[PDB]
Amino acid sequence: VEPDAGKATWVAASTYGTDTTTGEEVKGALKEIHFSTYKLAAKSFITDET
Amino acid sequence: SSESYETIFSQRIIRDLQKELVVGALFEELPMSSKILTMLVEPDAGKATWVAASTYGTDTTTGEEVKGALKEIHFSTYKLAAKSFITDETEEDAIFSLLPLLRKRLIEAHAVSIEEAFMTGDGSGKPKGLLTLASEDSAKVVTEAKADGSVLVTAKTISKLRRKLGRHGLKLSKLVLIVSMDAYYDLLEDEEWQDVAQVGNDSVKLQGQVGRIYGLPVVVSEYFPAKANSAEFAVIVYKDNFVMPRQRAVTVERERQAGKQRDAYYVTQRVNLQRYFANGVVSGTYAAS
Amino acid sequence: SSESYETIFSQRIIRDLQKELVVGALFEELPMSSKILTMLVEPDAGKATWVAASTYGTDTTTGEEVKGALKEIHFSTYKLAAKSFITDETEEDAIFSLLPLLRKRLIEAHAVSIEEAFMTGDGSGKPKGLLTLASEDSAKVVTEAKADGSVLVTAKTISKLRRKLGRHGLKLSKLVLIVSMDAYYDLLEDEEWQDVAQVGNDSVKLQGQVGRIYGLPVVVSEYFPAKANSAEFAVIVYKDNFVMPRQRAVTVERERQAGKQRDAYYVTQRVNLQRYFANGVVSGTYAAS
Amino acid sequence: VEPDAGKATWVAASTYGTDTTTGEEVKGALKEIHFSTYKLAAKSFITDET
Repeated sequence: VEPDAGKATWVAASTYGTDTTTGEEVKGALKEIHFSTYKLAAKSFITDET
Repeated sequence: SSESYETIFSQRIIRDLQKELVVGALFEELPMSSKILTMLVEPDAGKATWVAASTYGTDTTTGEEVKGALKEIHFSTYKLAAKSFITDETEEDAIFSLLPLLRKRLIEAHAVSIEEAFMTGDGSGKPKGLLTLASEDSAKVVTEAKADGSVLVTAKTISKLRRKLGRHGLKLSKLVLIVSMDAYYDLLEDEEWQDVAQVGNDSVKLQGQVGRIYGLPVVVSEYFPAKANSAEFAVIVYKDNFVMPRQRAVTVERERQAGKQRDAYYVTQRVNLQRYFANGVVSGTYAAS
Repeated sequence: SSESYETIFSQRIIRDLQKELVVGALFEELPMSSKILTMLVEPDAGKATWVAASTYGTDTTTGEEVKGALKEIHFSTYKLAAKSFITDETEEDAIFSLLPLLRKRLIEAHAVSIEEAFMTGDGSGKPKGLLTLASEDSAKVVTEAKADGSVLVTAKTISKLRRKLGRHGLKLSKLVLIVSMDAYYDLLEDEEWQDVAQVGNDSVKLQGQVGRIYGLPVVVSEYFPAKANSAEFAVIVYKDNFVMPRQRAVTVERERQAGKQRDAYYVTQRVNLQRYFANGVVSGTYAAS
Repeated sequence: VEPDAGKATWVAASTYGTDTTTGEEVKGALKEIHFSTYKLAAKSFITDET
């Protein structure tokens, strides 16, 4: 996606709704936005045969 | 393929289910269906409904008499779209449970943008906004609290403008009040503080909003610009003033292409929220001056 | 269609929820079957109705004794109606939701002016008006206040008048108070609290009204004409002094014309304000003279 | 509507996508057009049931 950065949302549609400034305008954007993990992890050393 | 028509009733229904910001995001809602709901009516302004009608009756001043009325009581709408796709192009190596992972955030962006357009706003494309309303209402007579620092965090402000709108409407149903966080701490957990906002439920009892100042629940919601000058109040009765001609049941416009490394799910909303009468809201005031 | 018996119901239930204006009237609303109701009894404005009837049967003073109270106990209510009319042309658009959201205001402003009449009205077209009936009992006896130049009476007058219908009003069950909002600002937010004014919530207990002296719930405003020469107080035992005969359960008729494409409804009401005996409210003055 | 002036009744549709001078056009005009009608009084009666 584009970030939640810079907007300012619509002119709600008619003639030339802020048609001189601006457009897009800053960032914005498209980061892009990739994620995964670290397979996070735990372990418990104790005495287990007894 | 998804993202065209498979989860929509989903989004409208959860948007019903968090249309839920107790600040303006519920009001006097008209689930509308006309484009412009227009009428030319003359409500509670002028009459003198019945009067004795038997002897003399309306013969000198003034005829109309004053307002009136007319507006006309048009009710258009405002187009509250969003427009955030993601690229479904190669982001598709079996995801699909991203459809139960992606969404949600987007109507959150909707409703926050919706409220901040709602309380301050111009009528151009939004409705005209409620904090800006009090500005064009000048409902905002200063001073009553001294401008960030040694602020007389009282309620005689409140009482004065309370009967002033009780000159307008009546008293204590609802009468409401939206505050700042500066007014949140400035009239929560000060001393007295005030009339009543200790406790801050304040019972809770009623249908629901935090605080109750003789019937005035306390809305922070944090859109007042601080800097000593704004209101830090919103003295209005809700149940007089302003309705919501709320228009459309939302369809997303999950449009496919939009190609070359992208897709297109524009989203939507259409409501309107409209002044019912004359001057029925006050605020602050408290300003820098 | 609409403008029909189908929509008087959401036009008549407004009476049920807003006969409930706690601003000027509370009585035993008599449910009326006939119309010109009347009893012929002489109420107990002299009785004394046994010594036992004993070895003596009260033969000397007096012979009736005094009045009486043969008025005789008449009743004759009053038609009360605004003319209602909607845009009886434009909507063939089946809005309907409309006339809900359009009015509930006609019963209301109807009731607003109705209570302007109730507090203040010379008896015809209206029934009884309070300050007009107060304008015969010398309720506005001279004087108590000092003509809008720092007026000083606390509940001092209230103690005096409290004695003055400490006469056959007992105290504080019911016996209530209306003041003015000018009186709400010259006395509420005084320091007094003279037994109470401030804060007068004072729990908030059962139904009650805004502010309180001595237990008495308190209304203000408007329909009290200010101008220093007034009752800026209104004290009475409601229970003894005055009652509501109310006859006409609500009819509005949604016959059509009324030409020029805007048709005719009428918010008909026959209720009545009536009492019994003699002087039952003393209140003001409080003069400008 | 896209207004009378401002149009640009022709755009080139073979050359550049409105850049230099300029493609908007100039001023004006503007009024939010809307068409709700009015009634006119003329309703009459004459020497009627004669």
